Amino acid sequence: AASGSALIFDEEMSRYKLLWTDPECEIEVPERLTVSYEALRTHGLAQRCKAVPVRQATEQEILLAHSEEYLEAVKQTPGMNVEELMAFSKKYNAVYFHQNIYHCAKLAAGATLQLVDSVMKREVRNGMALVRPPGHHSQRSAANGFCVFNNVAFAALYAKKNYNLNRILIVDWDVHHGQGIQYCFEEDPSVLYFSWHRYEHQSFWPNLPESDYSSVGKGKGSGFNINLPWNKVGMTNSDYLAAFFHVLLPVAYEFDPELVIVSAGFDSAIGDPEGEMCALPEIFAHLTHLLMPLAAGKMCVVLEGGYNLTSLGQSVCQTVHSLLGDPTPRISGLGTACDSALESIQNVRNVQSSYWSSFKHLAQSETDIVWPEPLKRMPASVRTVVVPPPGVELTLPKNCQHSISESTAKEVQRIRDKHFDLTDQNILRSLGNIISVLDRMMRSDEVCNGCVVVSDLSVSVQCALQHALTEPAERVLVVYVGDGELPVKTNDGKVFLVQICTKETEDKCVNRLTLCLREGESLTAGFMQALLGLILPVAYEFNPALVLGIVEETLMRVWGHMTCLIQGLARGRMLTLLQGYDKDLLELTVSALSGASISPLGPRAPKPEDVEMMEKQRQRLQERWGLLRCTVSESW
Ligand SMILES: CN(CCCCC(=O)NO)CC(=O)Nc1ccccc1
Ligand SMILES: [K+]
Ligand SMILES: [K+]
Ligand code: NA
Ligand SMILES: [Zn+2]
Repeated sequence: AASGSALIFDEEMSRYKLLWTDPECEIEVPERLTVSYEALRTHGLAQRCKAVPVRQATEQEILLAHSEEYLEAVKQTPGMNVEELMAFSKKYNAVYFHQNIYHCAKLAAGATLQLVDSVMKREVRNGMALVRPPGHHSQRSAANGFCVFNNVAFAALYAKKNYNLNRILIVDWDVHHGQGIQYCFEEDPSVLYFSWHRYEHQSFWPNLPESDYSSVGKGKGSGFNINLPWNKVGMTNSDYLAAFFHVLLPVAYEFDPELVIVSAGFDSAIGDPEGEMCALPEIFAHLTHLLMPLAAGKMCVVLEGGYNLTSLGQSVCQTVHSLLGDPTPRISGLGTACDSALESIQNVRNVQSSYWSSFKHLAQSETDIVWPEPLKRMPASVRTVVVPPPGVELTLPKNCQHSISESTAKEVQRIRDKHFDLTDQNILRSLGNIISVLDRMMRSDEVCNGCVVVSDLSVSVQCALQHALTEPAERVLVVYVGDGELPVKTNDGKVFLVQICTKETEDKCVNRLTLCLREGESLTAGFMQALLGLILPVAYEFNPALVLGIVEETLMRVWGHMTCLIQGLARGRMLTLLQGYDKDLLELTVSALSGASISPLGPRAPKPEDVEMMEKQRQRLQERWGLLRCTVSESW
């Protein structure tokens, strides 16, 4: 399977710039590229990427998305002097031309196609192209908003033609609406376009009625265009994550794309003079991470906008970190989206309810700026430690490793004499393994997570949790697949328990989420719905310092997706206890913990009984855990 991350960049794309006075355009500078690449080099990230050369897009490739008339007109601009270039730029809205911009536009487009080929040929797992000019505003026959050719539309049209793909997801998290992309795939159900964007009730550029939530696509493409307008500035991490948990991800995982292309504009980050949003650069680590389980990780990130040279460098690094599989930074202070965002979210969910399973239950009655600089992100020496039963020798990925010191063994004796009387010398071993793994996970950046196979749940769970709480881990999220009660107390604020069980048990307080899922062929859709719409919002707001997974011995081809997505919490520090040996479940768990590619789910819809149970959970929990909200609260 594929390894590595491509970084596609060329200094030539910084060799065009604005040549006359224009306050509309003067923010789009060559230094955006140089500052972004230099930030990647300073933090050692560029050196870990496969450098893939830029190339020119050919004429035939440009004609995939643009008209011969527009290409011919642009092809004349290298021969133009300044007067002529200004007169040519004035034919379009918010865009400037330069003797070298046609050359650079073919390089920006060619670089994107290079990234698509490297990913689709399995030469790398994923990658990023740092390109100028940006593309998502350009149209069949027009330059627009600093864009000459539509780099990302190219990429999806090219991937359709040369790899025969049927489903491509485009995620445009730039702060501006990519109307060029929307127009290009308006009638095409093979390409799902999602865009969030500053809108302010159509008063923000480009001021288009069709940038509103009601544009769902046309014809056979209805439902495959999703616009989420931001009608106030100052949107926060909570707003962005609410958008992902309650709009984008439910749709994306049901769509099941074969390739993901990101229109990655970082003018949606704090400090940007165009976006005026308040999301931290660290949010882009999670926006990347939450999409990586799609399409077996095949993700092409393509630079669009981003104008504060400082938030720009930091957000680029946070994205590349996540592409390389580095641990995600903890996001603190999360809660409800603001009222304006919740209104946008609820409106798009309602209009989209005719088209998407996750929303379908809504249709019927049944129903000078400063911020803290980001902390260093370090890949662990060994990422995953594994402790299979005694004498079970398995083949581990190159970043995994097998499992007891004198200190540790003394601790198990101390613990045994006080609380357990237990003498099963192999349980005593597993308790020594839990403590040894937890110590490596929490003490240093040497190990990031681990899996231990165990026999007795009660003593194992109690030692794992109680030893984590005194590391100290101020907060521990427990995720338990099985029935019965655990030795886990959620009375203080230090533990949240997610339990996936078979018998409907009354959940009584708000530090527990109990999911009784009706057994059947519907189970995979229901679990994914619960994961994106309930489990992830609560976990992210809780912000644990450790995740503890627990599976009792008494099917779940969802485990790999959960293990991957749940590593967005606690800097990826997850300990999984598997009760009993299962070769396949242990291989799957270790593979996902180690950062390997997740195999797609393919195909659908879940039981109304399960949707009703999940929404009852949301109603029961969203007053305490506001990130669960996907409607505006009713005021007294
Ligand atoms: C920035 N332009 C076009 C946006 C495309 C950039 C992007 O990132 N697209 O993805 C709008 C504008 O009119 N700005 C403006 C005008 C006068 C004084 C100050 C600012
Ligand atoms: K956008
Ligand atoms: K579409
Ligand atoms: Na103009
Ligand atoms: Zn933008």
